[PDB]
Amino acid sequence: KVFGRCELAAAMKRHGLDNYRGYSLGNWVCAAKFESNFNTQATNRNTDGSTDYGILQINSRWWCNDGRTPGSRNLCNIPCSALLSSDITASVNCAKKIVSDGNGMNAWVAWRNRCKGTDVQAWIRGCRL
Ligand SMILES: [Cl-]
Ligand SMILES: [Co+2]
Repeated sequence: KVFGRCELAAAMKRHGLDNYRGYSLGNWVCAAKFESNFNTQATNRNTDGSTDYGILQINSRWWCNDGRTPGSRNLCNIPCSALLSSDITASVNCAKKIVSDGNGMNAWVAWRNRCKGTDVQAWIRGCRL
């Protein structure tokens, strides 16, 4: 599923991401935009052999099991394919573990490089939340 911006913002709010660990909703929408272009089916292979999955490009080295990443820790205890669902629940639940791990949203390189320090409120402007 390719979400609309406001549609995604609303789904994220319902799943409790607004101000989760102090990160306002716009941060999460901005991260999803640049990681996946709001497409739940996005996959991208990394240089280390791991793969990133779904709307928030969650990695198979640490977070989910794709059966082809040796030494994967699967800390979200899920198959990576679960993260490609039109239902974002699994992605959101795993993202909450990731942002809690100590580096906050810096765990998402796209967020650090393209969202951090910008007017992220723009990402939810106009939306009926
Ligand atoms: Cl933080
Ligand atoms: Co990535």
